[PDB]
Amino acid sequence: MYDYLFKLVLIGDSGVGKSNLLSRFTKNEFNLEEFATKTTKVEGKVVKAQIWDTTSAYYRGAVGALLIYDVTRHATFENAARWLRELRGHTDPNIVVMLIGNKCDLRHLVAVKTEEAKAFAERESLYFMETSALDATNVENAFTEVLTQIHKIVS
Ligand SMILES: Nc1nc2c(ncn2[C@@H]2O[C@H](COP(=O)(O)OP(=O)(O)O)[C@@H](O)[C@H]2O)c(=O)[nH]1
Ligand SMILES: [Mg+2]
Repeated sequence: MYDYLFKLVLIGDSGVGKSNLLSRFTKNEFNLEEFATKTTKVEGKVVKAQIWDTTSAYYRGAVGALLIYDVTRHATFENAARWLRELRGHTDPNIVVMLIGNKCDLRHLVAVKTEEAKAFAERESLYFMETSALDATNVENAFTEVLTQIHKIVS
């Protein structure tokens, strides 16, 4: 069956691409108009990720999280702070967190610049990569580095 059942959660404001980050990783499908499962071999061991996407029951058990904002809407990145506050009051301290700037294929509507976000993420000690669920930029290995950082910690 599997070796680990890693629970991940997805948080972000309305319409930053959470649902499509989930369907792009789990199903390779992107919808131009809740918990998903994938199983992958992280460092030999089979891992079955249960990936939640929108309250105690939401967070509890989560070994990992992806804080997602929308590159073209600066207000959704400002709210990464209130989100990080809610996350940390509900999960184990040593949860793997990755700041995610999605819709990075809208290169000319970027309202949140990378070094801005790389600065906040290093202050709050997060991992960070910009993604596109539309054309699958960095979707896969983002999830596989969250799940690989978690496997690092549990051994
Ligand atoms: N350009 C672009 N648009 C995206 C991307 N991901 C999601 N969207 C758009 O965001 C809208 C809804 O995103 P959704 O995943 O439902 O938002 P959620 O509420 O955060 O889950 C859809 O019309 C998508 O076209 C992306 O990677 N690139
Ligand atoms: Mg959603």
